[PDB]
Amino acid sequence: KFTRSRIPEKVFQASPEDHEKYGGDPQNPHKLHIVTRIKSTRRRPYWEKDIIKMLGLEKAHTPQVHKNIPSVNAKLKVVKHLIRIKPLKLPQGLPAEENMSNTCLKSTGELVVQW
Amino acid sequence: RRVMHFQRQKLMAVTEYIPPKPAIHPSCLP
Amino acid sequence: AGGQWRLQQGLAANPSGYGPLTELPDWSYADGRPAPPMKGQLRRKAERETFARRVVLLSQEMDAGLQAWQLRQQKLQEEQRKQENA
Amino acid sequence: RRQGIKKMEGHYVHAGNIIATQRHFRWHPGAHVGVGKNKCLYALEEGIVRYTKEVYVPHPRNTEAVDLITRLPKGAVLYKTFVHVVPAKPEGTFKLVAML
Amino acid sequence: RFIERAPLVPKVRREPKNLSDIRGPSTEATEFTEGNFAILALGGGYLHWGHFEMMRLTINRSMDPKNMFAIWRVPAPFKPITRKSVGHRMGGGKGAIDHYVTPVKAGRLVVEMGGRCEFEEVQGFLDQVAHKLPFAAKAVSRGTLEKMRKDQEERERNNQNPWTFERIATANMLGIRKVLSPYDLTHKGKYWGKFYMPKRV
RNA sequence: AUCUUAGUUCAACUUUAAAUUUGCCCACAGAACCAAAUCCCCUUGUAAAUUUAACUGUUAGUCCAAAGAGGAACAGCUCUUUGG
RNA sequence: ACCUCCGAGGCUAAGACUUCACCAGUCAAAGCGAAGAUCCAAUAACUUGACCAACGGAACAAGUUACCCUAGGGCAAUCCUAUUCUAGAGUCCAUAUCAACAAUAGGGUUUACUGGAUCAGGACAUCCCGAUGGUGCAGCCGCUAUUAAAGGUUCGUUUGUUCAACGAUUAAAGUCCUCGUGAUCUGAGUUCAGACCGGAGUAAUCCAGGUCGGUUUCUAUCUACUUUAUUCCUCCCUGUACGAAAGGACA
Ligand SMILES: [Mg+2]
Ligand SMILES: [Mg+2]
Ligand SMILES: [Mg+2]
Ligand SMILES: [Mg+2]
Ligand SMILES: [Mg+2]
Ligand SMILES: [Zn+2]
Repeated sequence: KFTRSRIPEKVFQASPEDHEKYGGDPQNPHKLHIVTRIKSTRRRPYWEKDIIKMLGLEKAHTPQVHKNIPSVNAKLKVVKHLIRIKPLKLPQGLPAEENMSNTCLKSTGELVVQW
Repeated sequence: RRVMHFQRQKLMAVTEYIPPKPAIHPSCLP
Repeated sequence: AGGQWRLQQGLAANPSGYGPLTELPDWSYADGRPAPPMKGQLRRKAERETFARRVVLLSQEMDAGLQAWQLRQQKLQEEQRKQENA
Repeated sequence: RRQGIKKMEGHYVHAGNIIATQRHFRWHPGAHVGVGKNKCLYALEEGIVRYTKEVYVPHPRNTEAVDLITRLPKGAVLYKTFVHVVPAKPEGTFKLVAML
Repeated sequence: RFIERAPLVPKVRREPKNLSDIRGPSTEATEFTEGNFAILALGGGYLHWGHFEMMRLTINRSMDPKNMFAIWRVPAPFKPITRKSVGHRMGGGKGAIDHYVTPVKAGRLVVEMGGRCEFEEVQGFLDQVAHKLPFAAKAVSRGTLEKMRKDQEERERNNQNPWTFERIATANMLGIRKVLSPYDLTHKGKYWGKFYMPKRV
């Protein structure tokens, strides 16, 4: 029959060849995921429609932020083929109570202040 | 030798074996 | 249509995304005083503001969770020393 | 027919609630888990259900089991599953009734 | 080891049409047993008694017991076939019983030839008889088998294609397992239905 | 279930109004002697779920992927199941 | 599942389970005492039974409608054929012929526990005519094989699941698709009321039987359309070549 898929953990094991291929690092991982939907929930089982409805990814591309904790990754490992995950980058730090209304997210995934 | 669903066809096409090109052609070099 | 190139150069894929075209004020008065901003700009400022507030809130919660774990490890690893006396 | 578990591990089961309905003895009764004539397992004492693996020592009064254990090598043992209910509340408390 | 059209002791219970015993990689009786030439089945098919008899008659014509011999690996036909003879429409009760049949899977040896013989007599007659069998097959020797298998391993290893069926299937990459079967996870995209594509790594 | 399968009643699903607080997803643990997965919950992402009052309407659908049983492993074949 | 294999007809009380409804059904701590439905009839009663086995059950009802009427619905296991190994034969030899099994191909098998007239369009898997190869035809004709669809492809006796047989011919009396063609015409049917014979039945009536008889009407609105030489025989050439004698050619 057709059933949920339990992905073996072996795939989610970055190698020494993958690390220098994307801008990441084993130690000191990244706080937040910026996730976008690039595929339709239609034509896919209901246990993916519901997940997408839960992560706030209902609309199309429209990026949305989530924690990088396993409780959410378990959800993103089910919808990993209908989304693009990039790591949010903060090369100027979290904004203060000033500069909340003057932020901007660039296509490279960096949140910055005053454009 | 029945036909395959189309998406299985695309999967079979994209994953098709690609052989490593030899460094030199044997005809013009041992 | 060069969305691939635009994203390869840190620009928005869609020239109507974020850029000088879409967010600078489309007009001013003749004298020089600026114009009441456009609805689209207000809505984009609001949504970016909400995005930033969510970012700071989630990051704060995760850091506070790490600190709470540190505290619990202290008060369970060290309070066992109080049973190592007398 | 529905001969299967009806309260799974880590469930709060009150007195008399059926833990498991079975045909053969798949799950043997344990602490505070009683059996009926139809081999249903029910919770004698209010608490939390757990499942464990233990050693099996049948009644000598029974015959189909007392002899098979007699056919086993040195150092052998029949392990089997059990379902217990760790009770939650205490039996009772003492309260002031009269100050005389 | 001579066989008969139907088993002398047929199964009393009318077994259903079990077809999952042919659409996979042969696991039992894959390797030689003190032989030099044999037939390897590149597909998976049912052999009736007629196929077995024709195989035996064709091999017998090039036998000299003092030099070479051939022994059969396949068992006797032991699977019922339900008649439902002509004159009926669909449905209305299970039919009668026809002669029993034997299964064979891909990468299986039907009959192994042993002895110190010449390497071209096989290309003389066993090529013909392999072309005769109801499924894809070939006449193979020890050296040729080793060559083919090691080259298959090399192709699976020295593949410059970043993606293979393993990775895309196991990880459920493009929601792909919606259009595959669980057996695909273990067949590795090489046994579509009852066939066997060898050129896929 | 029905002198019943050209229909009805009950359930399941749907709708409205109202009350309340947990509902869904879910790792670790756990479910027998004789492969896909399933069940169950702490957290987590969410905002829904249960209960009550009141009605109607639909019900034994087609195709595709998959696992089975019947007709070959076919007859574009009857049926069950997971999904679309 | 009319898929796969077999049998049966002490009382009180927290909590729960269930045959996907309900109705039924099931387990049970403690406590007290002893060790297949409803309705009906007989009943003081304590309660009680058969049928309801079509086993969610009309209290009691069968066979049949060819005289019927109304409301409605309507990529073949077993196989046929050709190409592949020649392997078996053929007075020697597989290839001059069959060519067994199998394999690769294109095609169907529904019953038991629709022709004829009229006009015909089309394919070639060619019956004739045409061109060519081999031959074991030493030669016309024969045999097979390639190519060829411009043309042609008869008349009758008996009979109508539609074929088959038979007579005379012919250069030939081809295999199929479009009953091809019934608002062009006709016949048989199979299924219209009449009647008879045979089979089944208590009877009505049935019968995938055999006979005789028996009514389908149309003024053309729209499309479309209404002026695109073959064969045979006779004779010269004669009985040369071919031919082992014998027979007997092309152009
Ligand atoms: Mg839970
Ligand atoms: Mg029930
Ligand atoms: Mg008691
Ligand atoms: Mg009834
Ligand atoms: Mg009933
Ligand atoms: Zn060269």
